[PDB]
Amino acid sequence: GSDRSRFLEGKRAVEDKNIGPLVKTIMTRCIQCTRCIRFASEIAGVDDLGTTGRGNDMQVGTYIEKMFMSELSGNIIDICPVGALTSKPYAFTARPWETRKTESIDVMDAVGSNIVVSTRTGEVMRILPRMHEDINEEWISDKTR
Amino acid sequence: RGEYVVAKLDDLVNWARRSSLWPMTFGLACCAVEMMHMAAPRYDMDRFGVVFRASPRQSDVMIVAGTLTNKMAPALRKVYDQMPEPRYVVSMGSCANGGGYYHYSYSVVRGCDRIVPVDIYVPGCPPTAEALLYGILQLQRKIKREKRLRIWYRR
Amino acid sequence: YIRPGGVHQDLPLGLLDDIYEFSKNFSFRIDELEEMLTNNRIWRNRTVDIGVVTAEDALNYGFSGVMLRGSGIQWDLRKTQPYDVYDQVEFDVPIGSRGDCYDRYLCRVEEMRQSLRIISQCLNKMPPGEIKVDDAKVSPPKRAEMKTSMESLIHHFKLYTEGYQVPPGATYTAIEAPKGEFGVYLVSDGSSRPYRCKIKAPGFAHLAGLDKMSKGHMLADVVAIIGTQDIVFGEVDR
Amino acid sequence: GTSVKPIFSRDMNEAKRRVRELYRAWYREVPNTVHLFQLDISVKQGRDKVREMFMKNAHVTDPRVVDLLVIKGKMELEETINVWKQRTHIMRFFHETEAPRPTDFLSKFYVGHDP
Amino acid sequence: RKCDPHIGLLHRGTEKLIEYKTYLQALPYFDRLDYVSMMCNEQAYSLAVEKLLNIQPPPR
Amino acid sequence: ASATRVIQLLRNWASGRDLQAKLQLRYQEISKRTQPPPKLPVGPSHKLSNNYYCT
Amino acid sequence: DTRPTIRPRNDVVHKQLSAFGQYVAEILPKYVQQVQVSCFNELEIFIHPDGVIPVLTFLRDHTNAQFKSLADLTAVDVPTRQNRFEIVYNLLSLRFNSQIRVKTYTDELTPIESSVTVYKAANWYEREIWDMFGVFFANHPDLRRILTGYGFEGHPFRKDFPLSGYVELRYDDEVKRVVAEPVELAQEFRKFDLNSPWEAFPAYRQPPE
Amino acid sequence: PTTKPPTARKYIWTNHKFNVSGTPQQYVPYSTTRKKIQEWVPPSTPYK
Amino acid sequence: TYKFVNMREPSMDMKSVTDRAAQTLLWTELVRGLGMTLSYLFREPATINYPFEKGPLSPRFRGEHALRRYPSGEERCIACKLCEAVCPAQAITIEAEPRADGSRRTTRYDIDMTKCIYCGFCQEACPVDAIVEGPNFEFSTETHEELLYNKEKLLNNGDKWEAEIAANIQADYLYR
Amino acid sequence: SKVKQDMPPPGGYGPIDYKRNLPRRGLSGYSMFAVGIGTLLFGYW
Amino acid sequence: GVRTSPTGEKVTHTGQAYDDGDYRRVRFSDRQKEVNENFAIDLIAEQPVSEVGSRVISCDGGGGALGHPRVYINLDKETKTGTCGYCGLQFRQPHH
Amino acid sequence: LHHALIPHGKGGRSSVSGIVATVFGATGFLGRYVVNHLGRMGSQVIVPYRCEPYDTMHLRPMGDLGQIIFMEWNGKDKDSIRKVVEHSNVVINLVGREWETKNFDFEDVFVKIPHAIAQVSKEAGVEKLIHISHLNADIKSPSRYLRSKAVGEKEVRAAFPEATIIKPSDIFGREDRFLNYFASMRWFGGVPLISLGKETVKQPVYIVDVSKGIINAIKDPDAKGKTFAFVGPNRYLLFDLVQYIFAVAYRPFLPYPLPHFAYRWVGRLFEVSPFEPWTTRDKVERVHMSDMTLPHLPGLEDLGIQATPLELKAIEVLRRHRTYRWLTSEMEDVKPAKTVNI
Amino acid sequence: TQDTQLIAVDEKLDITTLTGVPEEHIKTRKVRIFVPARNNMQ
Ligand SMILES: NC(=O)C1=CN([C@@H]2O[C@H](COP(=O)(O)OP(=O)(O)OC[C@H]3O[C@@H](n4cnc5c(N)ncnc54)[C@H](OP(=O)(O)O)[C@@H]3O)[C@@H](O)[C@H]2O)C=CC1
Ligand code: SF4
Ligand code: SF4
Ligand code: SF4
Ligand code: SF4
Ligand code: SF4
Ligand SMILES: [K+]
Ligand SMILES: [Zn+2]
Repeated sequence: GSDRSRFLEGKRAVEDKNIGPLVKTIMTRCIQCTRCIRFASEIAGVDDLGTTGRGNDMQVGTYIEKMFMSELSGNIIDICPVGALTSKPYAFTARPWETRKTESIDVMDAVGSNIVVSTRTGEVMRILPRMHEDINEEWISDKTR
Repeated sequence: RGEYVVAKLDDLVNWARRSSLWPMTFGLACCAVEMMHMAAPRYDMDRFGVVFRASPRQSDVMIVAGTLTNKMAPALRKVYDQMPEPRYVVSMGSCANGGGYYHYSYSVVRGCDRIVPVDIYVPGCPPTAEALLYGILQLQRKIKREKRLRIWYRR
Repeated sequence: YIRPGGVHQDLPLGLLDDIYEFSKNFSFRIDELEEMLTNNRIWRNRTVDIGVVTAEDALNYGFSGVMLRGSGIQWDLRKTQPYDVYDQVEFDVPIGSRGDCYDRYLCRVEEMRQSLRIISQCLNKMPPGEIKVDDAKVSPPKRAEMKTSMESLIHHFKLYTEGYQVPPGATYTAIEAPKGEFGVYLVSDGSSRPYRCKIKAPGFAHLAGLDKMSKGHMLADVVAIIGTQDIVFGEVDR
Repeated sequence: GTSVKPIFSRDMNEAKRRVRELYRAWYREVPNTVHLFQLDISVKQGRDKVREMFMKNAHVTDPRVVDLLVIKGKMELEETINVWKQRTHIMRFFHETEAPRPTDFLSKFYVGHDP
Repeated sequence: RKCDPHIGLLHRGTEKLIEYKTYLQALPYFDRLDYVSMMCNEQAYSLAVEKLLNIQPPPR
Repeated sequence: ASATRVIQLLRNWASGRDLQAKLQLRYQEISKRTQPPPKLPVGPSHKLSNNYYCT
Repeated sequence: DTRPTIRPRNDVVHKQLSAFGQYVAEILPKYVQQVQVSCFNELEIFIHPDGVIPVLTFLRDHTNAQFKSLADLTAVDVPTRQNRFEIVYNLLSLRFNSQIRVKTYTDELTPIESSVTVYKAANWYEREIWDMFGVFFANHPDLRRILTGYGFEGHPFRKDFPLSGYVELRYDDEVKRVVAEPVELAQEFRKFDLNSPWEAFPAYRQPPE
Repeated sequence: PTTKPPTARKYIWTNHKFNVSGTPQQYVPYSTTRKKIQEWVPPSTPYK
Repeated sequence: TYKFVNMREPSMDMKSVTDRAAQTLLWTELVRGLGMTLSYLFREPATINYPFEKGPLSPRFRGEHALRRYPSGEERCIACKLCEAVCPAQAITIEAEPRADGSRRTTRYDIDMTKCIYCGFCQEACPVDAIVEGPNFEFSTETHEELLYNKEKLLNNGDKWEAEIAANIQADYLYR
Repeated sequence: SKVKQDMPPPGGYGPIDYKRNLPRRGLSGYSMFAVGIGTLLFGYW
Repeated sequence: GVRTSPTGEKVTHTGQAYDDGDYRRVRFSDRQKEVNENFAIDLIAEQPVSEVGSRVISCDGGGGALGHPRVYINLDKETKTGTCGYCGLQFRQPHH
Repeated sequence: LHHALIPHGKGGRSSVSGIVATVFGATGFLGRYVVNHLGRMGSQVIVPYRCEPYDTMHLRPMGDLGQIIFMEWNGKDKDSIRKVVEHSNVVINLVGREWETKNFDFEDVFVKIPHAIAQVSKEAGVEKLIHISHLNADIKSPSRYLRSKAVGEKEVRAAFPEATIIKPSDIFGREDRFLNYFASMRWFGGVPLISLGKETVKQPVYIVDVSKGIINAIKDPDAKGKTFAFVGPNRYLLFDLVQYIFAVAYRPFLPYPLPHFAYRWVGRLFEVSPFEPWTTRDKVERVHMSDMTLPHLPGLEDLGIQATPLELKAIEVLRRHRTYRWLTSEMEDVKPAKTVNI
Repeated sequence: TQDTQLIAVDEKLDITTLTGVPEEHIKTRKVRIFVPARNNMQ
C-alpha cells in the first residue's frame, strides 16, 4: 500500500440494505469483489444476491428487499473481505486484537464442525469456523455461528 | 463547657500538626527527583516549612515516591514501623499508587497500599510539582478536620 | 517526544527564543557554580585524588562518559562516531589528566560550556522542514490528513493497533548519553513487537567498578565515589 | 546427542557427595540463622524443613541438573549467613500466612472448578 | 576493604514488559529508565529502531 | 530589577559580577503565551506524481 | 540519492568491515562457525561455546583489531532451538571506532567459561544473566542474584515466565511482616494477538520447508 | 474570559466544583456494564 | 578537538607563591564564597505563592483525562477501541454495545488513573478527539477507589473542564 | 498562506557566552600581608 | 433525562442500576452516585433534521479539522433518514 | 444465593469469597485479626468505625481496593446500625469495653448494644450473627463484666435465634491485655497477686485460632443457633503463668501476696486517672476467677480448628517485653510451663 | 575434538527442578500444541 491519497474529488455512497436480523449490510464499504454472489449461488444454493447497475455504481444487493434464508448464510460474513457484511449480534461488542481465540467443535449438528471460539475478559463473543477441509472446510451452520 | 475547651485544644494542637510536617522522603524513581524539584526555589516547599531530608526519626509524613519493588518491600515496612505517631504517608506517582507503568511486572507490588496505609493519593507520572504540593495541602486540610481530642472526651 | 522517525509534535512558535533567553543566562549561572566550587579548598581537598582509576583499568571495566574522559582517554561517541547530526557541529571534549573525581567534576562543568555552544549553533541553524518522516507506515499521518484522506486513517489505525513491523535484525546502537554511553541491543522478531531489547545502562558498568574506585579510601568518601561514579538507581537496577 | 559436559560433577556418587556436603553445611547453619535473625521458630522444624526440600527434588537422575541444584542451595546458604536476607525472606519458606488448600477431590470440587 | 554493592532495590522487569509491548508502546520505558535524564534515552531507542527500519528522520 | 541602586551595587560588588546584565528570572523577555496561528510545512512525498511507495 | 526517507547506506564501511570478517575467520577457524555483516554495517562472529576466553582475548590484544571495551553480554532465549540461550558479547573498538558482536549457543546445563578474565568488566553483566536467564557461568568467583529479589525462585526473562511471575507480596498483620502469596491479579494482563495475517516484507521470507 | 469568554454550550457546567475528596460528597467507582449470564428463571407451580 | 581541564601549573615566581600563601594562610577563595551567596541573599526570590499563582504551562499539557462531546451534546466516543490498544499500561478498558438509537457507542469506559502514565498516546490515538487529558493536576484523593475512573466520571469532567479543552485543542490542532 | 514554523530570526541569534567568566578580583598577596601587620602594629600600639 | 431507581440511586445512560439485594450498593451509601445529568441519547434528538438538497453529503462534524473524519453518507432511502455514523446528525432530503 | 455472591477465585485478595461481613468494633485487639482474615479471601467488610480514621487507618492494607468500606455510626443510634447492616450476608459483633467508662456503663457495651444490633439486622434481612460472649461470664459473679455479658448474651440469642455465640476463654496475642498486662507489673512494684495466687486456673487460647474459628463459623452451616466455647489446649494456675512469662521475658520474677481488700481499693485508685485506666475494679477479681470446662459446648476441634498451645505462640508477643539483656535469645530457654491439664 | 569430559548421559532431559514452575503448575497445566488456524475473516 501507499502512504497518502491522490483523491481530491467527492466520494461515492450506496444505500444500506437489510437482509436479515443476523448480518449487517453496509453496502457503501463494498469493494464489488462479488464474493457474496458466488458463495450464495454455488455453495449456499440460493440466488438472493446479485450485482445491479452499470458503471461506477454497480450496487450489490437484492434490488427487491429480501432476506438471506440460507442455513449456511452465516459464512458470507467470513467471505466478505471488508466490513460490508458483518455479524449483527456481534456488531460493536469487541475488537479483533483482544479476542483470545480457542478451538472447539459444533454440537448443534452431529458433524462436529470445527469452530474457533473468540472470547474476551471471561466471556464468549463469536463462533468462527475453523479449517478442517473434508468435514466442514471453513464454514459453519447459521445456528452455531 | 468542657466540649468547647476540648475543641479549642483540638484546634491548637493540629494547627501545629498542619503547619510543621517533616517528610521522610523515599527516593526511588523519577517521582523522587521530581520532589526535590518542588523543594527548589521555584516552588519552595520549605516556606510552609517541612525539611527536605528530615531524617528517619525526625519525620512525620513519608512520601512514597517511585516504583515500589519487593526488593524494597520489607525495608519500607520496617521504616514505617519506626516512624513515630502521628505518621502519614503520601503515595506519589502512578507506580507507587497502584503500580503504574509496571503494574503487571513480576518484581513490583501493585501499589504502595498493599504494604502500608496511605492518607493521600496524589496522581501523576510524574505528578507536577504543585500537583503534589496541592496534595500536601490536601493532607494539610486532612489534619484540620480530625476529632482526636473530641473523640477522647466523647468516649 | 522523540519517536522512531523524528519528533511527533512540532516546535511551538516562540519556543526557540526562550531557549535563546535561558541559554544566554545559563553561562552566567555556571560561572557562579564554578566561583563557589572550583577553588573551594574544602571541596577540592575532599575531591582531589580521592577515588582514582587508571586508563587501562577504567577502559577494561567498560567505563564510559566522564570516566574515560576524566582518566584521559580521547573517546567520545559524538566525535568518533557522530550520530544523527552531531557531525555538523563544533565543540570540544573536556578530557583531563590524573583521573580523580575533581577532574571528573571539571569534565562535567566544561561539558556544560561545550554543550552551551551546541545549542547556540543549533538555534542559530535550525532548518525548516517536517518534524517526522514522510513515511506513513512508520510515522502516523497528520491529524488533518487522518480526517480527510483514508490511507491516513487506515495507516494510523494500523499504526495504533499493531504498528509498524520491524524487519528482523540485531543492532546494538549506543549514543553519548549525558551521563555515559547508553545503548540498546534490540533483536526484532520480524513482527510489530521487539523480540528482546537489552539496555546498556552506563551506570551499570560504572557501578560495577565501585570496588576499584573505592579501594583504600576512607569510609566517608564512598558517597563521593557514587557521587562521581554517577549512579542513578533507575538504570543500574534496570 | 548423548555425550554431555558435566557441570562440576560427572559421576552421581560425587554429585550426591556434594549434596551431602551441602546437606552437612545447612544442618550446621540452621540454628545460627534462627539465633541471629531474632526468629520465632525452633531449631527442629527448620531441620526437617531443610530435609523436606531435599526431598521435593530427590527423584531426578541427571547429574548436571542436580549439580546446578546444589550450587543453588549454596546460592541460598550464603545469603542466610551473611544476613543479606531479612526475616520476611526465610519465613516465606516457612509458609505460614497462606490458607491451606483443598487436597481431596471432593474438597477441590466443593470450593471451585479448578483442577 | 569490601565494596560489593547490593543493587536491584529499584529493579523492574523493564526488558520483560518491553517484550510484550509494541515498539510505539515500548518508547515510554526509556524515558522512565534514567530518572535523572529523560529525553536523551529516547534518542538511543529511536536511533536503533530507525536503523532496523532502514528509515532516516528528516533533517528538521 | 525592583531592587534599588543601593542593593544593586552591593550585589554586584559581593559577587564581583554584573548581575543586572542578565537575571536568573524573567521579567519581560519571553514570548507572549498565546501565539499567532502557525502553518506547518510539507515533506518530500506530498506529491501526486512519481511518488510510488514501492520505490 | 533523491530519496530522503531511506537510511543512507555506507558501502565503504560494509566492504572494509566485511574484509575484517574473513580476517577473524582465517586465523581462528577452530572457533568461528559463521561470520555475518548486516545491512546496518555491523559484524556478528558466530563462535562455538568452547573458546570464549581465547577468541575474546584474541580480539582484546590483537594489534590489527584491539577490539576491547566490552559493551554488554546478554542472551535471547530462542525457545525453538536445541540450545535455547544465546550468550552475545559486544565489544567497542577504540583505535578503529568500530563494533563487534560474538554470539554463542548454550543449553541451560552447559556452563560458560567465565569471561571475567578477558573483560573484568563482565564481572557484573553475567551475574544478571546467571539469575535473570539461568545459564550458569563456570569457574567464576561469585554468581549471585543481582537483579531479582532475595531468595527469588525462577528465571524471569526465560520465555516460559509470566509477566506477573508466580508470587505477589503484601503486609500481613498476624505475622507482622511482609508475606508472599500465589499471584492473583486485580486485572488480567489482556494479551493482544496483532500480527498481520498477510505476508510481510518478502526480503526475509523463510524458504519452503 | 472578560476579554475572551469561552464558547457557550449546554453540557458545560454552570457551576464549577472544587476537589471533593475527604467530604461526604466523594467519588465512588462502580461497574457501568450490564449483568451477564443472567440466572435462569425458575417456575413455581405446586409441584408435579 | 579536545580541551584539557587540568593541566595548568603554578608558576614558582615570588608573586604567584605569595598569591598561594596569601590564599591559604588568610582565606580568600573561601571569603569569595561568602561574597557570592551574600549577593544571592540580596536578590529577589523566585518562589511563587500556591495556589495564589502557579508556574506557567503550555496548551499541550497532559493531565487529568476527560471524555468530550459534540456541539450537539452527542458524545464523541465511537468505541473504536484505539486508545485501549495503544494504552501502554493497559489503563483503558472499554465495552461497546449496539445502543438502542443505532449510534452504538461504548457501554463502559474505565481509566485506571493509577495505572495510566499520562503519556498522551490516548488522545492522539482517538480519531474523533473523544479522550483528552485536561490541564487539571490537583485531583488527588484519599481513597484508591476514587482514582479508578469510569465512564460517568469521565463524562462529568468533560462537562466540567470544557472551556480549557476546547481552547487548548483550538490552539493545538494545527500543531499535531 | 506561506509556511510559518518556529524559525530563527534572519540574522540568526545574538552571541551566547560560554567560556568561564571567573572574575579577576582582589589585591596583591603582599598587599594583604602588608595591611595585616599594619592593623596588628596599630593594635599593640 | 434520568430516572431514579427504586433503591434511591439513579440510572446511567447505559441502563445501570443496582438491585436492592445486591451488597455492592454499600459503595454508594454515605456517598453519592456520579451520573452525567445530560444523556447523549436524548442530546442527539433536539438537533433539527437537516434538509440538504443533494444526493450524497459529507458530514465533517463541525470545526473542519477539529471534528471527525468525513463520511459521505447517502440520501436515497426515502423511508429512512440518513445519519452520520460518527455524529448521529440526521440528514434527509426534503420530500425528495 | 445472590448472583454477585457466588464464591470465586482461589481465596486471594481479589477473589470474591461471598461473605459480606460487617464486623463491629474492628479497631481492637481481636477486630484487627479477624478483619484481616476476612480480608484475606476477599470479603467486603463494612465496619462502622466510630473513632478518628487515623486509628482505623491501619485496617486499610488488609483487603483489595474497594473492599474495606469504612462507615460512620453511633453506638447510641439505631439508625446508625440499620444503615451498616442493611445489605450484609453476615454481621459480626465484638463490642467490648474492658474498663468502665462514664459515657458507657458496662451493661451499655454488653446488654444494650449486643441486643441493639440483632433485631435490626434481622429487620434488615441478615442471614447470620457471630456475637461473642466471654466464656468465664457468670450471672452471679462479683465482676460487672461477667454479669453484663451473660444477661446480654441471652437477649441477643433470643432476639436472633440463629446468633452463634462464641465463648473465648483468654485470647492471648500481641496486645491481648493479658501477657503485656502480666508484664506490666515491672513498673508497678511487687506483683500484687492475692494470696500468692495459688488458687486460680486459666485456659488461654492464641487469638488467630479464634479468628480462624469465626471465619470457620461463618462458612460452617451448623453454626446458626449453636453456642461455641473457644479454649486453648492446656490450662495453668496463674502463679505458673506470672512466673512463666516473667521467665520467658527473663525478667526477675517478684511475686508478692498482696491482700485482696487492698487491691480492691487500689484497682479504683488506678481508675482515678481520667484517661485509659491501667487497672479496673472489674478486673481485680476477673483475674482471680478460674475457668469452667463445660463439655457440652462444642469447641475449636469440633469446629475444625486445632488449638495452638501458649508455649509455642508466645515468643512473638513476648519479644517486645524483654529488653536487650536477653533480646537476642530464642525459644526454649524458659522451662516448659507445667500444665494441670484438667 | 571437544574434550571437556564428553560423557554419554541418556536420561531424558528434565530441567523441571530449576525452571521455577510450582508443584501444581507442572502437572495440572495441560498444554496444547497446534498451529493457529487461519482467521477465516482474513
Ligand atoms: N482482653 C480482651 O480484650 C478480651 C476481650 N473479650 C471480648 O472479646 C471482644 C474483643 O474485641 P476487641 O475489638 O479485641 O476489643 P478491644 O477492647 O480491643 O476493642 C473494642 C472495639 O469495640 C469498640 N467499642 C467498644 N465499646 C464501644 C462502645 N460502647 N461504643 C462504640 N464502640 C465501642 C472499640 O472502639 P475504640 O477502638 O474507639 O475503643 C473497638 O473498636 C469483646 O467482645 C471483648 O469484651 C473477651 C475476653 C478478653
Ligand atoms: S462479498 Fe462483500 S465486498 Fe464482496 S461484493 Fe459482496 S458485499 Fe461487496
Ligand atoms: S476496517 Fe476495512 S472494511 Fe472497515 S472501514 Fe476500514 S477499510 Fe473499510
Ligand atoms: S509513576 Fe511514572 S514518574 Fe512516577 S515513578 Fe512510576 S514511572 Fe516514574
Ligand atoms: S495517557 Fe494514560 S490513558 Fe492515555 S494511553 Fe497513555 S496510559 Fe493510557
Ligand atoms: S476514546 Fe477515542 S480511541 Fe478510545 S474508544 Fe472512544 S473513540 Fe475510540
Ligand atoms: K466481512
Ligand atoms: Zn458527521
